[PDB]
Amino acid sequence: SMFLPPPECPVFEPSWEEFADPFAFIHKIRPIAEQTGICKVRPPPDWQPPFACDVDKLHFTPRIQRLNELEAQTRARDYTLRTFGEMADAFKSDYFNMPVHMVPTELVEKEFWRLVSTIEEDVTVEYGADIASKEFGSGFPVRDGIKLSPEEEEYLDSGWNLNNMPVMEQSVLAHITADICGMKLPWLYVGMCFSSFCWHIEDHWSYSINYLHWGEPKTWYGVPGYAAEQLENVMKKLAPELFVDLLHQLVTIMNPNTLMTHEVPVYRTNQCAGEFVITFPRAYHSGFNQGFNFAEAVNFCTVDWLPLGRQCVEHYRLLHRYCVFSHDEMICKMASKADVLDVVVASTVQKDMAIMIEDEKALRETVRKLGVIDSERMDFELLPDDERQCVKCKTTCFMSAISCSCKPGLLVCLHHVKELCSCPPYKYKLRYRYTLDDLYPMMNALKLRAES
Ligand SMILES: [Mn+2]
Ligand SMILES: [Mn+2]
Ligand SMILES: [Zn+2]
Ligand SMILES: [Zn+2]
Repeated sequence: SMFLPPPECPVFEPSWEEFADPFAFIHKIRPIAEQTGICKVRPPPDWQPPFACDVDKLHFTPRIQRLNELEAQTRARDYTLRTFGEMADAFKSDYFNMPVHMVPTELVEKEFWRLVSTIEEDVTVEYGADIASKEFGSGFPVRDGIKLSPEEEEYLDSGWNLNNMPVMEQSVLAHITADICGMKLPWLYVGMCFSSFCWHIEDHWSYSINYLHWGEPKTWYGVPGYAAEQLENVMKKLAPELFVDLLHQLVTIMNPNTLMTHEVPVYRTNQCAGEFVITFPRAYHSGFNQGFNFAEAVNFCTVDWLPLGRQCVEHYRLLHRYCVFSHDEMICKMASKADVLDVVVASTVQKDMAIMIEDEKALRETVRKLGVIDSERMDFELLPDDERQCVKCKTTCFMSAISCSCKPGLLVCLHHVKELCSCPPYKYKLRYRYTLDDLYPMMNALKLRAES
């Protein structure tokens, strides 16, 4: 068996004027949508980006998936989009003994939840998942030195074209210098019946926007950001192995009815072709594909997200989880470009920078009281990430760190001064990006930009 479908998530149908700016629209819907974690966006009827691709020239190697509930999963032949589709269609039609399009969505959903819970069933599927590249590019029009049709030119500069969304001025991941390919570049998902995505949240508690270009629906389950710890507590009791590198993170499939039984609010939707799904910061989400389909997704960060981004990095520290990027480095990068930032962006960055400076000042005073006296300026941004992670908590260091000549190349963040080595702290060196005197003018530049 029995499945009680969770209540439906909000569906928005913006007008052209509302649709015109994705960021102003996401800000408008946020009070409603953040209460459900996920929402669906139906674009104006006439917004129809052209989808064109050669099914024989598009190649990928899919991931094999064993459909088992509470079974740990990490975050196989080569197929063309054509041969994958043939396999995907034969699979669904043989599973149900029905034409591929006559299978009710409610039936596929009930069946998915039955098959993941039954030990006797050994059903395996395949899923295509990867970043856009020369072998398999974006489903949206992109500028290329091929000639595009006026229908493609129309959607080239759209804020809803997922290639543009990250590099817009209302976004904050945009300004990031560091190569963070997994968080700025769109991901492409080629689905089949029952291929799925386990319960998870985005890196740095970012938003995600997901578009279904074509094919059969994608079924989603979402949990609001406020219920994140409640969901984790439920998952700790039932699947403890999941909790006990970044490319080694464990996720699992769990029936939304189990979460609902433990008072976790869960919402669902069937995302159809031509619709967007938006996930909000720290909103847990999972789902599965109803059949052969093609989706494109990207992470993004608004001004509203900046304080949550800081809370996230603090949470990663307590967990000893790796960061994708340094949040402080991003803030300081934007402060160094204050003259060209959007005024609302400059105002929000300035508020986060005031918190960063005050926390940094307290941390530096604390390490000085531990007897760390020597200091030297260090350009942290020049170091590869693997060269500037705290030995204890794995945080990406930017503002400051402690080193000892006895452990060359090793760093601790300022919370973990006692975790570096057994030398007395007078042997340590405080490595810092900026003095407090360099930071106050950077914050003033933001204030002047915001006050204009
Ligand atoms: Mn099973
Ligand atoms: Mn996701
Ligand atoms: Zn640390
Ligand atoms: Zn030492």
